[PDB]
Amino acid sequence: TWLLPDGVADVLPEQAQVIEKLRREAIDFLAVRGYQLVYTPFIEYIESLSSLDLVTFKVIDQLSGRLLGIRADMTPQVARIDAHVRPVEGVARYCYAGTVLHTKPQNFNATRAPLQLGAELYGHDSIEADVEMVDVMLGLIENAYTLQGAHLDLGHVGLFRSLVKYAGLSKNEEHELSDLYQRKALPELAEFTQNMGSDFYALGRYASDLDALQAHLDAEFDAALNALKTTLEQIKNRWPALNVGIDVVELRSYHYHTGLMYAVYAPNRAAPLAQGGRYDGIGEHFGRARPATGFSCDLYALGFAEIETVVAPKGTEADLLKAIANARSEGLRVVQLLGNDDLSSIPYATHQLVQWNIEKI
Amino acid sequence: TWLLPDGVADVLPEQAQVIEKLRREAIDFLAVRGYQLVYTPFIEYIESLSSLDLVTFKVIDQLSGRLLGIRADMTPQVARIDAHVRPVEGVARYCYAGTVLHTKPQNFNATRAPLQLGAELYGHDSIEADVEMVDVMLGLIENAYTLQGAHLDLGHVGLFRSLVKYAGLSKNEEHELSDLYQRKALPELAEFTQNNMGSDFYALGRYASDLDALQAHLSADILKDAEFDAALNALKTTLEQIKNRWPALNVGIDVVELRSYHYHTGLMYAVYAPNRAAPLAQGGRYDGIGEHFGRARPATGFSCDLYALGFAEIETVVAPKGTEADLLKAIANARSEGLRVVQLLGNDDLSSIPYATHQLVLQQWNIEKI
Amino acid sequence: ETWLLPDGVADVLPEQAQVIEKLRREAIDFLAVRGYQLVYTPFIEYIESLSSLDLVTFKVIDQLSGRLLGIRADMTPQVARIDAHVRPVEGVARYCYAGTVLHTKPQNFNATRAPLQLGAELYGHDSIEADVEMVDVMLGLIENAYTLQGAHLDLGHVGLFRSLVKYAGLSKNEEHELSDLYQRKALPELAEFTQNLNMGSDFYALGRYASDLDALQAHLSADILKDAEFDAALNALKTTLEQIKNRWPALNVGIDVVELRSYHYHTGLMYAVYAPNRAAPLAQGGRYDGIGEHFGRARPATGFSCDLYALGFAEIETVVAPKGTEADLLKAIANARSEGLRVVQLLGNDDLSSIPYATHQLVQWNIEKI
Amino acid sequence: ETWLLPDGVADVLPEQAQVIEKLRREAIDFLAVRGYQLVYTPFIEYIESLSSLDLVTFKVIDQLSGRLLGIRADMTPQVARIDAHVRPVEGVARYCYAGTVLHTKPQNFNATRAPLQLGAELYGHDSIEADVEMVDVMLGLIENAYTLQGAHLDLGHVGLFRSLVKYAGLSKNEEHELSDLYQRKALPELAEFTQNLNMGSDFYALGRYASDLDALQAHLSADILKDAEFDAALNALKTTLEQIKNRWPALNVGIDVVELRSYHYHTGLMYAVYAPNRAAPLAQGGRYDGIGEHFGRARPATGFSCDLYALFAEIETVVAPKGTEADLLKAIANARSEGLRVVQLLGNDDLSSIPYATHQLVLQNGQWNIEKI
Amino acid sequence: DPNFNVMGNFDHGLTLALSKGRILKETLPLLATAGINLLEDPEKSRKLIFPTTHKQVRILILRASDVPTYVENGAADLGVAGKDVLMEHGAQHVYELLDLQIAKCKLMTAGKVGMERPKGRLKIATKYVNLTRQYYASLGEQVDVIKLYGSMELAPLVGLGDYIVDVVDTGNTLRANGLEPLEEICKVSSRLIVNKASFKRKQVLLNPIISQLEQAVQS
Amino acid sequence: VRNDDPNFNVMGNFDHGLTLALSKGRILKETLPLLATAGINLLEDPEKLIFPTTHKQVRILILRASDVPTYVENGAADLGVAGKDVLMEHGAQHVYELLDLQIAKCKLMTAGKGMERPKGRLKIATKYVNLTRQYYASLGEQVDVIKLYGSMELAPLVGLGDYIVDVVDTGNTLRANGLEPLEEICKVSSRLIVNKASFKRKQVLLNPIISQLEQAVQ
Ligand code: NA
Ligand code: NA
Ligand code: NA
Ligand code: NA
Repeated sequence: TWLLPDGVADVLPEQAQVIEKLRREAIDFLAVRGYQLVYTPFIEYIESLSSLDLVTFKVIDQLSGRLLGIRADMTPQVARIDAHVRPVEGVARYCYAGTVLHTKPQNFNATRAPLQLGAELYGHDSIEADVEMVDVMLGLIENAYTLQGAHLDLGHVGLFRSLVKYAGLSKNEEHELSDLYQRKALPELAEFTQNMGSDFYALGRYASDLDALQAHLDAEFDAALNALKTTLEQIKNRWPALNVGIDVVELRSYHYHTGLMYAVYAPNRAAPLAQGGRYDGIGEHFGRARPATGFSCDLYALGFAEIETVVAPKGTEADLLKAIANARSEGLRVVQLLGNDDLSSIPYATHQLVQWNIEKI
Repeated sequence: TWLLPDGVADVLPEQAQVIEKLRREAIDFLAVRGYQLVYTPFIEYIESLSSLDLVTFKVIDQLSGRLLGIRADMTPQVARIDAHVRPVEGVARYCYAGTVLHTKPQNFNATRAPLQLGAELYGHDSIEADVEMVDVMLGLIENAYTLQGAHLDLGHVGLFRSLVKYAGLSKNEEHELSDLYQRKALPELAEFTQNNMGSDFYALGRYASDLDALQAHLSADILKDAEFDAALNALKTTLEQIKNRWPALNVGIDVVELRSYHYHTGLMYAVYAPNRAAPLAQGGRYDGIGEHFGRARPATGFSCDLYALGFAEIETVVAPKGTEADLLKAIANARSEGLRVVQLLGNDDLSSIPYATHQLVLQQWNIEKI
Repeated sequence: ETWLLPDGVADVLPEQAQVIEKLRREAIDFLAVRGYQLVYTPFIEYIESLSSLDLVTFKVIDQLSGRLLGIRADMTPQVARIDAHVRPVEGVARYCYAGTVLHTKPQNFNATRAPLQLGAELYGHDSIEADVEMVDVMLGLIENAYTLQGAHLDLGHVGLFRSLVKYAGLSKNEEHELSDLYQRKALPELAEFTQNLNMGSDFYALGRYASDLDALQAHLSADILKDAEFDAALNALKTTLEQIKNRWPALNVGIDVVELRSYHYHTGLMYAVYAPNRAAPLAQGGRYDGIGEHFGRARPATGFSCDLYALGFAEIETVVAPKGTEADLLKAIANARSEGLRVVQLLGNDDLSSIPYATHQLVQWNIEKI
Repeated sequence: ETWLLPDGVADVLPEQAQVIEKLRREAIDFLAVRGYQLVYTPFIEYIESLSSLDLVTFKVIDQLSGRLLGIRADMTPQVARIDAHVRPVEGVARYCYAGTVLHTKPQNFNATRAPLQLGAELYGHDSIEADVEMVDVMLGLIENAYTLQGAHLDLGHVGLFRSLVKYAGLSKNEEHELSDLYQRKALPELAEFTQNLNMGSDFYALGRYASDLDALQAHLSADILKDAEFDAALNALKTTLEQIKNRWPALNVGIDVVELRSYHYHTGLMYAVYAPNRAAPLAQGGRYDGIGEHFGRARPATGFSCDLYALFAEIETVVAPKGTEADLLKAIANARSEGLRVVQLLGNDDLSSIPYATHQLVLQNGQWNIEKI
Repeated sequence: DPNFNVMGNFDHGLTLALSKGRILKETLPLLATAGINLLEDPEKSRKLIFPTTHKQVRILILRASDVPTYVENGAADLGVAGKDVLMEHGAQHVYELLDLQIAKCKLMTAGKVGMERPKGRLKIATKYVNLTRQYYASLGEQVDVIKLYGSMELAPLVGLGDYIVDVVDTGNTLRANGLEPLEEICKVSSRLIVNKASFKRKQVLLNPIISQLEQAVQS
Repeated sequence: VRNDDPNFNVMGNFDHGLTLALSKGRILKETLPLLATAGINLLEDPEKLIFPTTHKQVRILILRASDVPTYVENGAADLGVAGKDVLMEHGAQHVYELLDLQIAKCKLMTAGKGMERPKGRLKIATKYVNLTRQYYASLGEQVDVIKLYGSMELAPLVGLGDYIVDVVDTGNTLRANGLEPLEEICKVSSRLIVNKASFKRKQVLLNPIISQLEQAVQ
């Protein structure tokens, strides 16, 4: 009867203290960089959460008879806010930090209930918005955790998209290619590419190396390439100790991404610490089409010491309450014994109040 | 396509700033009084959330085939933690602050998604645990908001329960009475009590607000009953201590406040405010709340909707684009003091940030109002 | 209240069941001998399959796939799937069905959320004659099951409206808005909407003179009468009206050229049968070419359905014989059962009062009334 | 892939439908004349009503009440409700049903999540004779629908185990643990569990010699044989075994005294019919007194059910030409009257429009006749 | 006759499913006591249905994993499977009549020698997903699992689990790779399982063969 | 880079290097010569748990084939060798399939007993549950499946399936037991799969080794 579902756990006090502190400092790190905190709804009509699938928990709304979902990802929700609810005539920055639910664990995660923290920059077209976001993402990881041994993977979907356009491929061909690239299934890719098929093959074979790629290969393609090269340089400048790599056929959620792709990987981890991208017009479903770029992470991935508790005796004598108040004022956790309870009623006690002074044991 | 469901809203930045600040300060106020923050699961097997409803959203778990619920109330979850997960051999204190979901709005609330903050004290039998909790609840409301014109309603289910026991009423009779009392349907109560010890049952409803008038109309039989008298003393002692600690607070009595009678076992406490049907906060003694999950533990606690204790505009400083050290330095100092600073992007001018309130400008870099 | 059934849901107890079962079998059989082959459709399907043509469908998660299922609300799209994909017969095909469908809320002023839907489907023939058969079958089935005394056949044809939409070059939004106005016959709004609409006086005429072909043709422009497709639709309706009036001389037949129920998937003739003192028709159907295209091949298709409870409780006679296995007794029981009598034997030491609903006794062994 | 049906879910197309429909009607009718009155149970109910006896039940929210519904997985508890509350007949009552039930996952090694459950229920008679009737009805129905050639009847009785649990004074936990061990016939674990258990050698004997009444009675203690309730259960089984063996000499009958499927609501005789090369029985039933007590009055009750699919020739169609000439319609009507499937060509369609046509109505020497091809 | 026809329908007889390898070796002598012997060497043939010295018994040689599947479905009337495999598959649809007392081992937890218990929910690598969950549940505990099929001792060394659940015999493979056996979950041995339908309707044929296997084991 | 020590320590953390997961048996045999061309050799006979190599930043695991995709996608191995059949049945979404090693060639096929086609929904016995469903779906068909792990050829003979889906090489095991291969579903061979994270952050080490394996194959 105590059993929790698979992928669902309590966050008990030791872990909670660490995550809570981490949550606040991340929100605050974003706040002072202009990213305004919002709380998104936990439930929405399914169509609103599905504008970008199996992962979303679904329930019927008794008031409307329509299907709801529990949020699996706040990215489309903030898009709705920027597109419809707060149609700010200019650049806008928001952030969020809250539980999302998945019907089954995603990304080799232990939990069906990750604590998703993220940031969104709307209303600026140029590559510089992406540079800020990458910089913010890195800065937040550095603040929360560490970039020691970390790796930044930069991509750009405009390369593939441009080549699809120039070659005049159909939607079915484009979709089939994107699957092959995302699996980097190079044997199948060879067969599938045998119009401009040798460039499509080159894009997959030499995905990690701009030089080798340019050797083995249009305004829009060149603009995408410049956008990537400029980003690679600026980020390498700002973060000299950070490993940065390239993958021009990183096409995760290709359908709604429109430019630069960025994720941060760490030692001994399959899942990135954080991932984001350019996704112009993400909110067009909801109203106005807005330039948009952003990232998110699981806060548990950037995250358990013991808690110290002071025990004072029962009483309401002024000098005792005064000492308790001063202690609490300094951020100490103080409790008073209840009734005839002795100190053994608080077995996790680390300190005692006994002039009134605090001593260990 | 932008439509949100009824009772569901975004919390946009102006409101979010206020609530977030309120959330942190409340958690911290509880922390230093020994209440350790926990995060409860948003979903659980339905039986775990229902140990005490129509109100709980229900979904199938694809992994088990069992029915889940989304949490409507964290009280039973922390009970599980104390009963099974952390079986601390002694007194334990926890708190929580998170969204709960209701299939329909409860308590004349606007939202199907209230932000429930609460605290739980396990492992102490005596009335003093309840006194602490009442004191903590009041302290938290005072800290978050104000007790000016507030009203504390104190009750105790032991009075009714004791009289049910002494009179030898059946479960059906007890259940029917508890409905009548909770509606204070005094005409029906008159008829229902006409046919054992019925005049005391009627007295309990008629003179619910007045201990003196109640004791005058009660039979000596029931006043002599050990358990009834213990419950009455427990209420009288609490009324005195709380009135002492909070002289500026209005305190009342209602001995037939029997909300969720089935799992409450002692003192009842709630705080009401002007021009509000719903209390700001409500709690009670509920011994053995976690017995479903393992060990039976004395327990008392309260909760509130944090939106009910809660929207000023946000100030933003705009600096120009650049990475010159003296500029970044000034930005960093500003951000260090908790100011919200952004830099212009690309060729954007100041009109790109129309909600800008302040500028960083070279005069040395200074902040001035726009 | 543990016995409580949900609203709109009832047992069909034996008296009613006998009548409906008999009615079910005779209807299936009446269709069978006219070439309509019985199928059982699935009770559950992936939601997309049941929704190819909404709120009415009960929805559940499939644990095996994680995809959303629906309980069937209407078998029409299911048989379309069968004809389109499962049995791609190269030629004309006829099928029928008779089973419960579920609705989240009662539809069509129905008492039940669980109507017994019987229906027939004719696939693979383009010309109007397929519709004439179906109308004839529908009427024949109602006559067989019930009676056409005081019944009224409403004939329509969506091609008239659709043709005029085409000729006038209206947009989809305009077409959709018109179809709502016509379906409500909201003539004041229709007047306003057709003012400053291209060919608007024909659109208005279609609504004002919907019930009268003569009065309609008099008020229609020569432009639209000359249009090949409009005229073909009109001829199709006129020829159907004549043939049906011939075959069923005692039947009241009417016209409504702006009957546009589910306009989006209907493509030709519309047909429904009404009865005295009933808001809902006894049966309704239509031409819906390409209904199954979602599932595979595009097939001409026309069909109807009814709630079998709407065409539908006498007592049951039971013979009681004594306990025993003597050959002459069993013989008499067997002969009785052979003639279709309901015979039971007393159990153990039970007397005849154990069967209080007994109408007859077996007492040579003979049957006599009690 | 828009045509895709979910796993365990299939159309019943015409060839199979004809066979099952015929089978359905004849079964209902066979039951009708034996006093079992057909009812239709609801497809949906409040979950508590369908769960009075599961993971197997599909669950949906009722928008009208806010309560959880289930789709019926088993009609047994529904008819119990009818007998307990809706039709509180003061005496013996007999009902039957035949309809789809849904399971969230296939049960009993079944291909389908949507079996066609046919069943019968006898309420209001305490004695073993009610069970004998039901067994006899079940067998009769299978024989009528299909065949008992090479079939096997397994008879049990939960009263034996229940009586021994009572006499030995076992707790509910011990009783529950034993019932699991017996249902798995996990004899090694059963040995260990019974060793230092009160009256444990009788508990072991019950599992070891489950199939053989003689061998069982030889290994049972005189203590338990003397127990009134144990002996009554044993006599009830012995009398049933004899009567059924008499009535059905061509039927193989076996015993299993630790067949304890759904022990919690079964109270007496257990009965199921098995067939060659099938893991799942063709039909299973039992005594379950007080099954409907959840819904009102406590009623003696016994009954069985089967999947009708467990008990597909081509269809003949006659094609006649288009027309409404009286002599033609007359011939069509006579044919249809005899139960033939007759269609007329539509419009300008020729005979190739009906490729599955087996017969033609054709005018020969001035009369309309049916001929092949 | 080694080419005695035992193909197609065998409802009149018993289909016996044996686990290949060690279990086969130790089972065949027991079966010999019931007058059931192979008439050729399985290891030097490719065919998978074998006749026996008994005309109403034929033998299948399966992977151990398939034995419960075949038995519960009635494709075999009875079979020999490890207690571990049986209980992991689910034992509800067969009868476990005999402990053959062969291939004895223990299902155990195991991890790196002297490793401190990590904080938070444990991750267990195992092929015994269900048995792992039941075991931890009996302790009032709950875990994450990753299903693997082999080389279980590797999982902790490459960070796929904190601990493993696996069968342990000599326990030397563990000691070798810096692991140690921790808790015994249950004792494991090969068992004779019977299809329920077969048991009910083929007593005449089963009862003597089962009795003979029982006698054989007791010695 | 070179290493000749057979007891070279390759235990514990190996984030600086590559963990290579090989399928045991036939795939191992045909893989080891290829790896030799990239300067990666074992220093011991496996048949005699983690193995060092002649390369100090490469260690080898020998796994059951089923575990190879699991290990690779989870990052417990940086790269591995698995059959196309095993990879596609497991799911290939979380790894990169960089090379066809062109070894252990066979075909995934349907198979059955001159058996008459049965009337209802077909029942397929297979270990390749997902690939079976995709194949039948491509024909506009859907089937029941029973998951088995081995002795696939038995299933039709004892009525567990109407047909099977299994890998077929010589197809002699089938002919032996009265079965025949029917339809070819796809061509199967062993493939080099790489963990996505590893590929992105260990290019320096991977790129030359992958190139050398490519050269070796062609
Ligand atoms: Na985002
Ligand atoms: Na609470
Ligand atoms: Na229809
Ligand atoms: Na039944």
